[PDB]
Amino acid sequence: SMLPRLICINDYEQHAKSVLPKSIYDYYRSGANDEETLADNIAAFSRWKLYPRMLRNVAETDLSTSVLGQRVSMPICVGATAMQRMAHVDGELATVRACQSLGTGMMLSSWATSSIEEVAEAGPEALRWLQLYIYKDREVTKKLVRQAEKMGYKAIFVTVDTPYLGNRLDDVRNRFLAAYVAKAIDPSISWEDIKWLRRLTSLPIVAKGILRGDDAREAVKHGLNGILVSNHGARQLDGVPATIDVLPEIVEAVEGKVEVFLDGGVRKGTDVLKALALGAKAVFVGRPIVWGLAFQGEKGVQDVLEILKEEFRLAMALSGCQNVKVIDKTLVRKN
Ligand SMILES: NS(=O)(=O)c1ccc(Cc2c(-c3ccc(F)c(-c4ccc(Oc5[nH]nnc5C(=O)O)cc4)c3)nn(-c3nc(C(=O)O)cs3)c2CC2CC2)cc1F
Ligand SMILES: Cc1cc2nc3c(=O)[nH]c(=O)nc-3n(C[C@H](O)[C@H](O)[C@H](O)COP(=O)(O)O)c2cc1C
Repeated sequence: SMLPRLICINDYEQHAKSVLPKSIYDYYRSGANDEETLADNIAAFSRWKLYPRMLRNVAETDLSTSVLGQRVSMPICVGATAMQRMAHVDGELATVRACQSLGTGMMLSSWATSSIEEVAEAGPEALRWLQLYIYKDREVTKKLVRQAEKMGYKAIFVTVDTPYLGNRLDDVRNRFLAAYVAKAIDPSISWEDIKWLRRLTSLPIVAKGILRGDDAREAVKHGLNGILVSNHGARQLDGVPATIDVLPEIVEAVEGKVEVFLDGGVRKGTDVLKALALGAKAVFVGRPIVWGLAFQGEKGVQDVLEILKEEFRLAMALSGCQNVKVIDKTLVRKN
């Protein structure tokens, strides 16, 4: 009952725009270039129509599932978002605490405003994963992985779509990064560097930012454990498809050999249901978490995750799904 009265994820965004400095809100909101993919990440979900089954018995809903062999309370997890401390003083420590309370997983940015150890201490019982860039400096890359293994993180999400930073026009206009990303991130990396990381760690490895069937198959062939279908929140290459539109081609391409996840434009419970109906194991949210932080730190993130949880529960119930095992491709049809 905290004010203003926010009852959906778009209310959290509207609140954030009213309290964040322009250049911070713009950094978090922006897509790349004309933001074609940004609009489509959202619009594409509306074109997938639901076909609810009546009279299935939805008295008891169970949202529980597993990610990479680890139980979660719901198929709705926190994605890596850099610079959470610009949204709230507690930053990633607030986030992990909310994930611990919800029983869901947090993917930590490889350049978070909090250390791998600090986040493990704030959230010792939270399911925690590390998002990894392969830096030009492979010694710091290796150290992050070792620190993740040591601090009880359960997987590496290696981001492969950012050899350079996307062109976000508001960040250029605000004089808000591309030059710094280009100093640290290695744009030379290939499947050879994936072989290296696959040998470096026995943690589960997900390739984050695949949009092609052939690349997904290359990821399976290299012993990777998951695909995160991502266009990096439409902040990298503008004019790529919406993740919900390429998800089915990627699911088909991997023939059940690895878990397939989605991010990009998840705002509502029906977005989660549509993604699972098309074969995603779970979805990740980026921006909604930041809007949560901007509203009220830990409680704001908990609020956003609880809103998505309960929207998802209702969408499951109204569609005749008592649990995620019964969510099938006949629930959806593109229009
Ligand atoms: N609390 S803490 O001590 O752990 C802490 C961690 C991180 C930072 C910030 C940081 C930046 C750093 C700077 C300035 C920045 F502006 C950024 C940055 C912020 C947001 C970005 O946004 C995105 N990344 N991926 N996608 C996006 C997007 O916006 O879509 C990118 C870069 C990073 N680099 N950097 C690197 N150093 C090396 C190297 O060779 O030694 C390799 S990485 C680090 C340390 C990190 C360990 C590696 C400070 C600490 F205090
Ligand atoms: C503000 C912000 C910071 C981000 N930082 C990172 C990052 O550090 N590492 C990474 O792999 N992806 C990063 N991403 C991409 C997200 O992990 C994720 O793909 C995206 O937010 C999903 O789309 P959504 O914002 O529509 O939920 C970032 C995205 C945003 C919006």
